[PDB]
Amino acid sequence: LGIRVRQLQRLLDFLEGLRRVGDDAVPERVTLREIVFSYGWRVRLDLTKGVVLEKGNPHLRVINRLEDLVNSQKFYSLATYLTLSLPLFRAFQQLENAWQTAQENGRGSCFILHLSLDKHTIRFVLPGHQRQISLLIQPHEKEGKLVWEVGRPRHDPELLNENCEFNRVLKERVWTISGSGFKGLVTGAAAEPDEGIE
Amino acid sequence: QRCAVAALNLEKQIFQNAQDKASYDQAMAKKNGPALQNQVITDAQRQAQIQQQIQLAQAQQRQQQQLMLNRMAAQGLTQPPQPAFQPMQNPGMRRVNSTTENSKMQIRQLMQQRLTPAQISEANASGKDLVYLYFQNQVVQVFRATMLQAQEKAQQVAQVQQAL
Amino acid sequence: RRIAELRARGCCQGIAWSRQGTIASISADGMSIELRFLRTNPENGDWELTDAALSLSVALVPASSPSATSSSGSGTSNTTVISAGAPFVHLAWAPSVHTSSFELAAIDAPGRITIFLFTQNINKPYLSRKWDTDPVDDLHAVVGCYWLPLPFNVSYVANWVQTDYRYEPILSPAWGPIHPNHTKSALVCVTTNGLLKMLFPQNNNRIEETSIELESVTASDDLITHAAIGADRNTLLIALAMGSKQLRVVRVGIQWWLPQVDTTLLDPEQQQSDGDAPIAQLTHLEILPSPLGETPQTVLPPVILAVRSYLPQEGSLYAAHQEPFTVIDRTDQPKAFHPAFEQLGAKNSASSQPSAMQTLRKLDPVVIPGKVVVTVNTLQFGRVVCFGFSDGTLQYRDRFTMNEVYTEQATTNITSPLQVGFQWETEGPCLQMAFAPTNCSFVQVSEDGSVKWVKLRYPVDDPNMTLQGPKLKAVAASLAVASVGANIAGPNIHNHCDDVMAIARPLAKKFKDFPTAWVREFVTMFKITVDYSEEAHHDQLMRNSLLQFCLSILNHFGFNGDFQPRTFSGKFANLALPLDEPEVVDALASCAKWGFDLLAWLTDRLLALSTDQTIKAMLADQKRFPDLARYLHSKNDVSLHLLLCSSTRGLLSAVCRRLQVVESLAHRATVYYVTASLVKASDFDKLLTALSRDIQTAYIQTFSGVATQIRQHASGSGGQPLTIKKAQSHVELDMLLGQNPPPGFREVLACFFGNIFPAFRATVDPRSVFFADWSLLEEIVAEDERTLKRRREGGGRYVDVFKRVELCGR
Amino acid sequence: RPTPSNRECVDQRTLQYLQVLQKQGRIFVLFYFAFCENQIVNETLSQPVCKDICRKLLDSLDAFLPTLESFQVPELPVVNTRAGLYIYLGAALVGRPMIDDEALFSYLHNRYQGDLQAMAVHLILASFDLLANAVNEGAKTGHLLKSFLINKVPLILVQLVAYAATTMYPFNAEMCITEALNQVNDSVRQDFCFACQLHGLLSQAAIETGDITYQSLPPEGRYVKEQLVQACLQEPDRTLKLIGELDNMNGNVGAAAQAIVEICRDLASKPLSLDVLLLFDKPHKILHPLCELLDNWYQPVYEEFGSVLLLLLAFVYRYNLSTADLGIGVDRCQPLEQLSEQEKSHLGGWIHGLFDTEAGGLGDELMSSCPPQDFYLLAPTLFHQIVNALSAGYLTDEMLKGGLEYLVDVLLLPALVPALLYLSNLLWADNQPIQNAVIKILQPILKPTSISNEASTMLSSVLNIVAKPLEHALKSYQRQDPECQKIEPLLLAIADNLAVSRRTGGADHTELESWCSAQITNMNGMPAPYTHRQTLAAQQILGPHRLLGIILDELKSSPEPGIAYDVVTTMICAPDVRNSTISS
Repeated sequence: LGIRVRQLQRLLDFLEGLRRVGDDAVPERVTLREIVFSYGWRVRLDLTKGVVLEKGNPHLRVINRLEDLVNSQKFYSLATYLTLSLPLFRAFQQLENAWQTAQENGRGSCFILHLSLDKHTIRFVLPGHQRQISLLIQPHEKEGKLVWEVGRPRHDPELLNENCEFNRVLKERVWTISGSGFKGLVTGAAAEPDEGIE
Repeated sequence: QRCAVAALNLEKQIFQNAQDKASYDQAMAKKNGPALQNQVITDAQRQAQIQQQIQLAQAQQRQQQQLMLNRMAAQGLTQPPQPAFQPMQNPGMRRVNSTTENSKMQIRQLMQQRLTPAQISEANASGKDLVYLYFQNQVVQVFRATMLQAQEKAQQVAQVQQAL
Repeated sequence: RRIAELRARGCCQGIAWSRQGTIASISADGMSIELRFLRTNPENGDWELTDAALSLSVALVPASSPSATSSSGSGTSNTTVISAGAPFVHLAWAPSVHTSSFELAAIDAPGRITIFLFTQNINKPYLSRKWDTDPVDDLHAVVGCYWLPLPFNVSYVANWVQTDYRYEPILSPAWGPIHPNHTKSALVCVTTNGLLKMLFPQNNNRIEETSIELESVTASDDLITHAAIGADRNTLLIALAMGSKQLRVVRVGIQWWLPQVDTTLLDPEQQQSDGDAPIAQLTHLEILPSPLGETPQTVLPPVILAVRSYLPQEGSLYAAHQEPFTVIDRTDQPKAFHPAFEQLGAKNSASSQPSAMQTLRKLDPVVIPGKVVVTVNTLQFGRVVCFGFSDGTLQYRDRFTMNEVYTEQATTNITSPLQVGFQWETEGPCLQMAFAPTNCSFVQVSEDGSVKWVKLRYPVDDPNMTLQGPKLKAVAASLAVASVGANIAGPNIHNHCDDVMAIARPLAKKFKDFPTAWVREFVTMFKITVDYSEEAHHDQLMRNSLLQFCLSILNHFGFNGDFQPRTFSGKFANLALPLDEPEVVDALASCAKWGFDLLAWLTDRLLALSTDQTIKAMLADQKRFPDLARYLHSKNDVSLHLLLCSSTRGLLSAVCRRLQVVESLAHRATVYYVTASLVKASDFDKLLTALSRDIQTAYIQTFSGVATQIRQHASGSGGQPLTIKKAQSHVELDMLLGQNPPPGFREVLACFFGNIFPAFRATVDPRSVFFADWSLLEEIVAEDERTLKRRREGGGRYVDVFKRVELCGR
Repeated sequence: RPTPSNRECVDQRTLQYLQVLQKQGRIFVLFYFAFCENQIVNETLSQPVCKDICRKLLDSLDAFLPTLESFQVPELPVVNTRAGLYIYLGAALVGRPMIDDEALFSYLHNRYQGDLQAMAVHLILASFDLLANAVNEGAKTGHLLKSFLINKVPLILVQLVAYAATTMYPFNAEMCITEALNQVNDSVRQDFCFACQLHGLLSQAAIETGDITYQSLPPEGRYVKEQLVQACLQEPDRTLKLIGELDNMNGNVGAAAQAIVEICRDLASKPLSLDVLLLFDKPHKILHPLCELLDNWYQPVYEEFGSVLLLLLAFVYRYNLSTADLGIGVDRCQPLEQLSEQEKSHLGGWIHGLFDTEAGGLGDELMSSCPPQDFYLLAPTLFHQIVNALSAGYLTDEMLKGGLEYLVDVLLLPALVPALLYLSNLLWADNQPIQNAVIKILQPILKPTSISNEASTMLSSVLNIVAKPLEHALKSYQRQDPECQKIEPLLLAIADNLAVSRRTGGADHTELESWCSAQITNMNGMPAPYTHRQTLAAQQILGPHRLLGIILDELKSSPEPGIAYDVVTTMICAPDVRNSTISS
């Protein structure tokens, strides 16, 4: 029952992304694929075996190789999400690497949670129940283009003026475009680092 | 043998993970025949909800990191698991707050459907419910943080096969 | 010429086309009346569009019954009038003032008259007289009709003349008289003899029914001598009718009447007066070489030129001229004929004084006129069309020589075309015409169809006819024609249909600059209060009509004049509102929503500009206009200068602050303790929407509007200070330097001290949030945005005007 | 379900039905001849069926003439009904009688025997006796104008000798009713034959049913020409003494006057005996040799001028003629001037010895020697100055009466025609003093002091020229002042018997107000009703193209084609009286 028609429809529905890729298109043929995108990594899809599967290279997105399966197999084959969400995850990784020297000693710690596929949250914790802070990161309206609006959650009791006093040397509630968010992330990490090493 | 236990202990923890990621949702899809199945929707809801607690108890069985935090105190290793390192990620005090939280969606739904002695486009007090999302997405994650807090302590003793 | 040879001179059948109030109606071959108007072409808007009969025409129904009656216009196209075997023959309009139109139709039948009524220019007429009790005989009242004129609130009527073309042209008024009236703001139609009678129906009483006519026999008949053609007008204080009864005799009856005794008014129109001489010279014999193709017959009714003379001393004599003769051949003998005879009536005394008439002289071109004859300016007759499609050999009233045939500017130019460069364009042979209210265009009916209106056009792209410098005073000409008989309620204009956008200057700063120097707009409202800011002609913002596109990007700095009519209409509606409660409160709430949306948008655009790269430096501040027109960002020239938007919104805030208290005043009466009181259902909605303002509260947008308005005075009264009974007005400076911004320009080289972003702004700053009012819905995207075509997905998404909500059209 | 379908123009439609049904008996401006040619030459293209009717009508309409685009769409027969010559004669004898010789003889839709015209006049008498219009004897040509048969006998005898006119009509004179036109009001059968069909040897032994000639012209040994002119209204036969009487108005113009004053005085009266001359002779044989004597030419000289002028103003005003006689500067250019020209330009009492005796209280008029051509340019101005001088107080009533007693048969009476033709525009005007002055001057004119029976008959012959435009103004003033007239009926009940004139072929009040009628959607021997004063009176009110459309719409649907065509054809090709002018 539609034995070859299954692969026929699969390829006929997946070839749509070949027009919108605009990256290095594909070095692979049917029963597999590859849409490799680097500067100067590739993702090994699957089509046979379950139903489908994805496979990656060891850096920068393995934090979501369990949220991508549903988006790939169920919704559509329109994975234009990586090409516009890469810098954010690069910043995530560089921050989680730069906070290394603190976790050795008893200085502090930083966690990242990814409440959904787009709504992300980051949390700083300090040793003696001094503080427990959590900032939400979320995209917003697309008048010209998408904009990330990072800050304290909306209806969380702000607990005014305990350390937001210090955190207001950066306005504490930013808004950034999809090309220069790393500067804001680093400027927000350095302040908390200087406040924790004291 | 400690190698053979820490291996597949990391597996038990990776496997109990993604349960939170699948439970973040509740998928309340409503949109006589139509009646008598809202209770079955709530049935499947409480179904997917429960059986997380027994797994929590099974994890608290072989929770063996309260005994390693002591050695971790002074200059503990404390290496967080960055999935950029293990590309596999694949095969080879209370949480009744969740039920207490779900319990506030039958009553504030009855109070929304008790508007037939009322207008048509004013029963939309569902400009509320922006508190339950916050409360759940906080309760589940404030204890999801424990998995990341303990998976680090897991390999404090298994640095290089505990022997080299 | 088998149709121009099919023209009737047996009656005064009257034109079938007509126009007033921007409508045009025609009688299509004798069974239906078709309507059409002049639209803006909602797609890529070009004014050139005459609708192709997409409206509800009116049809003569031929069926009948032993007892049936004419129907009225229900929800569908049913507007039927019962016929009796005769087609429509005559259509005429009636003057009106902004409230309700009128239009009557006389049938070539025994002389039955119907009257339609339009209420909101929605081309959907109702009935006012049914003509179901009228005789069937030889009345045939087509031989002439006349609506009485309606008065003016002064002694005379004024029309202007722009002269003195130099640094600026000053303009002086000309004026003529208006003799009769009606003793109301309604009107009255008098249709002349049914070949015998008088028969004028209009006695609109205290009730609203057009009462029965009045009749009075004049020049009874007992043989075959019928009044073939008659015409009437209104000379000093009284009417004046004249007939030509089938022979070479023409008679003049002066029908004096002003009994309307004052309740139920009845009006005996007695006092008809014979005595005006019956000069038998309708055509005199010049017998010499008889057997040649001379001696044509009268074709156009003798139109009475009223006594509009008013020569400087006092009034003068009338002139009842016999319109042309127009032989048409059936040697070669070309058409080549229309002598126009002229006869005036003086009063001389050799003994007991009788009146007398004297033929002046004759003149005859080599074409066939008679399609239409219309008098312009009330002084200079003309526009005699010659049917060769060549509209107009317009000839003066005195001495009848050709006029307006020589271009010149350095002195009095009283008409837009033919003097500054404009010219006509010929379409093709025609049969009937009808001129615009401004006499700047006409619509003709050729052999087959009603060809679109034939308009003037400027010879643009000529090497030495460019519009720059002193040659840009081709605008005072196009202005001095926009004021005609009964035009002081400015907002009704059609001559926008002259678009020269290869120059881009007449867009504004000329055609809006001159009406200021014309009627003294006096738009410096930055001194006292926000109370009397409702002018009838300052509201005439035509810069919106030059929007350059529709559903596409709107011309920036051409919607500064679009944001104002909204915050004018929708924000005086509140003060216009114990009315019908459970249905207007929701509309009030829906308007308050849009108001709060506009406040949010303005307080957003103030940010992201409060921290730009603006540098004063005392040598910059000339960049101000270019740097704003580059970003196409009109959020400062509307909130700072122009001296009256800072008052319109300053009053809108005071109205919203009154609106937000009714909810808190009424909910105490409502909830003070069982099913859908149905008015609290809307009071609840109003209170719910009067708290979703972010932190605006409408109490601080007034302090931040009063602070700057008081700060401006410190400079306005310290910069215009220049060193008994010395006038020393010097308010014209405040007028001029505060009037040139409405047409987008720069500030006044001193309003860059009154720019204290530190003081008067960092205090409204902590009554909002950084990232709370920067991410909203802002459905005002209909005016100000160019990135997306998503709004044209299906049947589009339009915004209402009365309720101000969303709308889909599919 | 009574519902009107046509009104005010349904008379043609309700008339043609009656005529088509009677067809089975024994129960300048232009007109249609030039307005159907237009509809043909411009064929109504995109034509379902309406082109057949139009092209066939243009084909059939060429009976008047002869003195392949649409292929005619058919070959439909033609019938010679009884309603062709009926309409032709009824239209020719409705105004100025215009039945001439060749324009009537060269009317051949028949080709062999003209019996269809010996009862088409009996039918006209029968149709105009009932529906009372007996105002006619001008339609009694049954006796006198039957020279048609005596002229048609030899014109056919030149080649065919088998006509036998004696037995031609006696099978026609058996086909008329014996109740109206009896055999022994109407007594016409006993007098048609045996009184006209023996003067010409066309009936002998006519039991079962002085031939004076054209050479009665020695008017020199006698002057019986005032007995011939009296025996015109007598109809035994031989009213052929009219061509033999119009050869005296030529002899006495090639020679001198003064033997013509009595003839003109006796023809000026009795206006009902002026149509009989035009029945027989052309119009250009009287005017042209009578208008060319005034333009080229003592007490009795004034009389000879006035008595001859009294005839032109009767001919011109009874038939409403124009200046179509001298077109080819003359005294006959006076019909243009009926307006007081001016004063002080070049008049200055040029010839005003008159008004020093004509209205003075001094004496007679003997030495005033001015040419008699002062009728023009000095009647209206003189009377206007008299009215002005009487308005203010300058001429007392005694002088006024002693003056007005100078204008009776003194060769000044025929001068009053232009005088009180212009004086009728000053009574239509509006000012009380002048109106009352005219009323006071009109009293010794209408009702006289009963003097000089000759002058009385001259006045009674003048009055019927101006009686039409003079009572209109009187009625107008009566309407203007309908409270105290007390003078006006005294004059209206006097200038009333002489309101018999204007034979111009036009409708009137009690017929115009009587044939505007309706049409809903739900017979003793006499003929069907018809009157040609209806067609050329609807053609003036309604457009000619509109009436052509009506006729075509009616003919397209009317049953019995071949009979419904003859009526319309002979109704369109009939002689129009209004739009036809005479010539040489």
